[PDB]
Amino acid sequence: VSLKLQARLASSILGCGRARVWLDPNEAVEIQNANSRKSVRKLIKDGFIIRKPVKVHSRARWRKMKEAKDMGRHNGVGRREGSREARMPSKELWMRRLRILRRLLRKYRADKKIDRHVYRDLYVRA
Amino acid sequence: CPRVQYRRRMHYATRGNRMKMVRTPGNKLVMQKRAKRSQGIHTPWVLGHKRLGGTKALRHIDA
Amino acid sequence: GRFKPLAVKKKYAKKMNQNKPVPYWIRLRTGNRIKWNEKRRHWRRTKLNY
Amino acid sequence: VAVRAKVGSRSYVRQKQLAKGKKVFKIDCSIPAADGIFSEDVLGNFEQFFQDNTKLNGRKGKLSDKVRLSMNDNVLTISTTMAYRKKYFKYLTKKFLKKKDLRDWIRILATGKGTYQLKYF
Amino acid sequence: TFIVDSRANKTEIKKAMRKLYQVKAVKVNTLIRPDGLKKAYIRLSAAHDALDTANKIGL
Amino acid sequence: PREIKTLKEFLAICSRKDARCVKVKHNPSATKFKVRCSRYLYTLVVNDKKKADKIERSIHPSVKKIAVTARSHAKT
RNA sequence: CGGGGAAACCCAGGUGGAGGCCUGUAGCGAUGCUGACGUGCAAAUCGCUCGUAUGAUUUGGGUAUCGGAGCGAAAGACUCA
RNA sequence: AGCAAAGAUCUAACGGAGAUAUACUCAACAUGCAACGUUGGAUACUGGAGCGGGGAAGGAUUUCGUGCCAACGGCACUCGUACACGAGUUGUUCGGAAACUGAGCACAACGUUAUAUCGUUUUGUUAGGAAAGUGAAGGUGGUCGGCCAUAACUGAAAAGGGGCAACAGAGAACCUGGGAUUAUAUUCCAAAAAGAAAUUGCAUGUGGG
RNA sequence: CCCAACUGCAGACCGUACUCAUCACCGCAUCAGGUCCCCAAGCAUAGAAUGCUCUGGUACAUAGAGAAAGGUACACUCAGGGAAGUCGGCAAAAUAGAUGCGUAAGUUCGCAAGAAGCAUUGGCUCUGAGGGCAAAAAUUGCCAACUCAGAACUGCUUACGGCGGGGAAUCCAACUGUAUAAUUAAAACAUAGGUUUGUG
RNA sequence: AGUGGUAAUGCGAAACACUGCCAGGUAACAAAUCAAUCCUCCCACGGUGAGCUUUCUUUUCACCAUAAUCCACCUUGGGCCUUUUACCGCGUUGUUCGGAGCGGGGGCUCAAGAUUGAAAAAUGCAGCUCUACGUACUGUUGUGAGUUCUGCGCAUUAACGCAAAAACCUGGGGUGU
Ligand SMILES: NC[C@@H]1O[C@H](O[C@H]2[C@@H](O)[C@H](O[C@@H]3[C@@H](O)[C@H](N)C[C@H](N)[C@H]3O[C@H]3O[C@H](CO)[C@@H](O)[C@H](O)[C@H]3N)O[C@@H]2CO)[C@H](N)[C@@H](O)[C@@H]1O
Ligand SMILES: [Mg+2]
Ligand SMILES: [Mg+2]
Ligand SMILES: [Mg+2]
Ligand SMILES: [Mg+2]
Ligand SMILES: [Mg+2]
Ligand SMILES: [Mg+2]
Ligand SMILES: [Mg+2]
Ligand SMILES: [Mg+2]
Ligand SMILES: [Mg+2]
Repeated sequence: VSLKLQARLASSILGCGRARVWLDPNEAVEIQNANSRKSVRKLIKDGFIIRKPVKVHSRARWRKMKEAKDMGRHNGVGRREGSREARMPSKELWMRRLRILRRLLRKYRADKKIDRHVYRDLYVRA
Repeated sequence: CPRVQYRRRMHYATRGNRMKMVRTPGNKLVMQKRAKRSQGIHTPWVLGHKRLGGTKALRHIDA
Repeated sequence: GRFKPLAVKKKYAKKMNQNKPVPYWIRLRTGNRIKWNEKRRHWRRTKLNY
Repeated sequence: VAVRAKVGSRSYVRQKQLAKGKKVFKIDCSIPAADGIFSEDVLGNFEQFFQDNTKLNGRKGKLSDKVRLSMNDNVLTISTTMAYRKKYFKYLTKKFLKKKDLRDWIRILATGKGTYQLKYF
Repeated sequence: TFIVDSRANKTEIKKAMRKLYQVKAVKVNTLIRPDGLKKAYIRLSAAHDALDTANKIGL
Repeated sequence: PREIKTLKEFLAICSRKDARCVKVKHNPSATKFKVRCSRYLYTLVVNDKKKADKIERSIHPSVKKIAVTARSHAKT
C-alpha cells in the first residue's frame, strides 16, 4: 500500500521532484518490495518509475508581442506607465551621445582629416 | 535560477568569505570560495603609500 | 546545531540511554515496586537545557 | 534589427541559402510501408506532402529548384541548398502522420546525421 | 568496524589492530556516537582480506 | 599534472621506480601516454598514430600498461 | 559651450549628483477606525489606514554599568509578564 | 458556548476489521452511515522578501527503516515529530582548538579590609620593582671541505610576570565525478584508489657546492 | 656540512544525524506573537510595489447540509438631494500613472509646488530621427539592440493591478529626530543657536 | 661569491647561501559615478527527445555540462623609463592634468582577464539500438538585460577622517672574506 519510501528514493535518484516522478499505478506489488536505491534504479530502468517532463511555460506569446514592439506598436502615451527619465535615463542619453562624438573625433584625428587645433576646439564644444 | 548553499560551515557574507558561484562537470552550480587578495608590496606610508614596480601582489603563502 | 562540547554531548548521551522503559522481568520479582519508569523524558514536554 | 520590419513584408522572408550547397535529408519509410500500413497510395502522397507544404522563403507550396525530392526506393530524399533544419522535416512528417491517424503506430526516429526512419513502437 | 574506547586516538587504534589481529590498518575513521561510544571504521591494507579476519574473530 | 615534451624525457620517467602504470588513451586524433608517478601524472601527447605504436613497444618489459576504456557502471 | 559689457560683472543651454530632502518596498515604528477580538490566535493580538525608510538609521554576536542602586533625547520611563 | 484568518478539493483502482453488514413470503432506492492511507488522473495554491534549499542561537534523537494504534496529534486517522524495536553522524585540508589580537576580564605581585568574597592590573603594558634559565662572539676537543655542523665552561645583547576573551574580525594546505546510504559525506571510494592535487614533519638515494 | 628537484613514510584531538519554525526554539501548547544569516526564475510594469506562471513545495490547519433574524468582513451597489447626520466629514466617497502646458499670496530667495487648474493617452498600418566595425572614406558593403516623435486608418460600454483630493485662514512647536512595552506620540523631551558659572 | 639592460628593471635545478641588530611593507579595513567577473536571464544557431495539430505554427517545451591544480603567454586599465621638448595640449559620464616633464616614438612593469595545452574523457546528461541496477553506438552568437569580483586609493558627508596583533615578506648592515 504505502509507496512512500519508493517515491522518496525515486525523487533522489531521478533528481527531480515528487510531482514529477511517475510510479506505475498497476505494479504496486513489484514496486513496494524495492527497499534500496539499487532496486528503485531497476524499477526506473524497467519503466515502472519515470521522470515526467516539466509543465509548459511558453514564450511564443511574448515573442509575437516583441515583434510588434520592435515595430513600435504598444509604446504610446497611455501604455507608458513609468516616468520618462526611468524608461530612458537622460544621463544614459548624454553618456551615449558624448562617447559617439569623442570616438568620432579620435577617429578623424587618427585618420588625419582634422588637425589637433581643430580637435581641441571641437572637443570642448562637444 | 539555480539556487545554491554555502559549503564550508560559514554562512555570512563577509569580505573573507566572498563566494564565487561556478558550474561543475556534473552540470550543477556549486559555491566556491574566492581567496582574499593582497594590496601588494608598497613604498612607505611616509613617502607616499605607492605600489612598487617589478614586485607582485602575493598574500601569505604565495609570498 | 553542530557545535556542542563533548562534555555536553556525553551528558546528552547518558539521557538517551536512560530514556528506555522498564523491562518485563523486573515486573516479576518478589518484592516488586516498579510498574512504569516515572522518568520517561520526552524531548517536547520537558527540556534538559544542557 | 538594423532596419524596422514591416507587417506587409511577412509574406517573403529570407531562407539564407547555403554557401557550398547540397544539404540532403533522407527519410526512410521502409518499416510502415513493407510491413503493411503504408500502401503505394499514401506513399505517393508522402512525396507529395513535402512538395505541397514545405515552406521556402516564407511562402508555402512554391519550391522550385531549391528543394528536390525525386523519391528513391523506399526513401524520401530532400535535397536542398537552402538552410533548412533537420528538425523541420521531423515536424513536417508528424503533420502528415497525424492527418492519417498514424501517430499512434509510427515513430519518426533519428538514425544518422541527415536521415530519419519511420518505425513502429 | 569496532567499538573502541572513547579516549584513544587513531594512531593507537592502528597499533592495537596489529597486536591483537595480525592485520595492517591503512585508514581509521573514528566517530563518537550519540550512544556515547567511539566507533572506528578500520580499512585493511589489501594484502589482508576483511572476511578472513572477520571469520577468525567470528561474526 | 605535468606534460612531457620529447621522447628522451618520456623514457626517463618510465624508467623511474615510482611509475606504477602507464595508461594508454586512444583519442580519435592522438594518443596519450599517462604515466602515473607518485606525485604527478605525466602525459605524452603523440599526434601521429604510426609513431604512437612505436612508442608503446619501447615500454614493454616491466612497467604496467593499461588500455584506457569506458568502464561501465556494472563493473563497480 | 554660447550671449551681453568700457569694465565690474550679468544672462542662458547642458554637465554634475549634494541633502538628519520628497513619493514609495523591505526593515523600524503604531495615527485613526475610539474596527475586529475582549472566558481571544494572543496575560496586548488581527485587519485596513497611517509615521519614517542615507541616517541623531536598522540589526547579530561579544562586552560594560544595577537595587536606595543602574541607565534614561526625561515618560518616574526601563531594569526577564 | 463553541472547534468561522492563512481560498479547495474532486475521481477511480488498491490497501485495511473499519462492508456492499437486513428474522420471513423483498429485484434494487426507500434498513451499514460516516471516516482512513497509497499510487494514477483532474483541479488548485505557494509564486524565488516561497507551506523552496542550507546555517547560527535554541533544542538533543524529533533523523532513518520496520512493526504498531491503548493514551496523545482539541475532528479524524490504517497516518505521525506518538509508541515499541533495530539502526544511523567516517575529515592531513571543512568549523573549532593547538596558534592571533579587540572591547574587556582579573591570576601573580602589591596595597586595603574586623573580614578578601576588595581594589589596582593596555595611555606601551604588572609589582619599592633584584619575575629574562634565552644566549652574539670566543676559549675547551669528536666531525664535514680556513667554512660548517654536533656536544660541555665562560658572557655580549633583549626594561616592562602569567593566562583568557571573536564557531560572523585576523588566520586557514581539496576539488570535482560516483550505481557510495533506508538514513552520512568537499568526511565514504584502494591499484586503473573514479580520480586530479595542495600541504606539514622526518628520512633515505641521485645530483650540486 | 649546505641545497635543489624528486622519492619513502606518517599526518593526532573535538564537532558533523535532524530542525531552525503557521509543528522541532521562546510565549504552560503542534499558540495568527516573536526569532540573526546566505541563494533567489518568467511576463506585465519605474519596479524585491502588485497581479499571474515553469522549477521546488502544498491541498495541512474539524467537516457536511444549507437563503432565518442578528452580526463580522483585508465585500459590493443604491434613485432625487448632497453633511441637513454628528461633539467632530468619524466612516466611506473622491483624487490618482505618464506626458505637454500652466501655476498665487507669503518667503530665511532655498521654497511654497504635484500649488491651483487644463489638455492628451487605444488598436492598427506606415514615416522620420537617435548607431556600430570592415574595406569629398563627404561612400560603398554588412549588422545588432532599443527609445522617442509624426502621420493617415480604425474603435471605445472610459473598462485589471497599482497610484496625491484640493483651497483660504487662526493656535502651538523652528526643522529631521526621541518619547509613557500594555489606554496619552503631544504643544512634552532632544536639537542647532543664545547666555551664565566653576576651573591653570 | 651572483649576474644582464642608458634606464624603467630582467635572469632561478642545486651559493643570487646565512641573519645578533635595525627599517620598511603585508596582514590592514573607505562613498558615490562609470565600467563591470564568476554566474543568472534573454536572444541567436542548431542537434536529440517530447508536446500540439478540423485549421495555423521553417513551431512550443526540456537539455546541450567542464572542478581544483599546473603549463605556455592577446587585450584594457594603473605606475614608470628613455628619447623629442610643450603654453597651449592630452583625457573622463564626471568635479583636471602638465618644465616638479604634457603629448607623440620606443619601452619596462603591475593588476584584471582572454587564448593554447596537461587534467579531461576515460567523466556528466539526454537519446537510442541489441540478444540483465545488461550491452553496441549517437549528439555535445550577442555595442541584450541584471550582476561589488575587480578597477579602488593619502579612498565619502566630516568639529565623522574609518581597529589591532600573530604570522609572513623585502631591505639595511654584517657574515661567507
Ligand atoms: N585666449 C583665446 C581667446 O578666446 C576668445 O574667445 C572667447 C570669446 O570669443 C568669447 O568671449 C565671450 C564674448 O562673446 C563676449 N564679448 C564676452 C563674454 N564674457 C565672453 O564669454 C565667455 O566668458 C563667459 C564668462 O562671462 C563664459 O560664460 C563663457 O564660457 C565665454 N563665452 O568666448 C570665448 C571664450 O570661451 C577669443 N577667440 C579671443 O579673445 C582669444 O582667441
Ligand atoms: Mg519620506
Ligand atoms: Mg509626573
Ligand atoms: Mg465551523
Ligand atoms: Mg498563484
Ligand atoms: Mg483527536
Ligand atoms: Mg519515541
Ligand atoms: Mg506560531
Ligand atoms: Mg454638489
Ligand atoms: Mg565603488
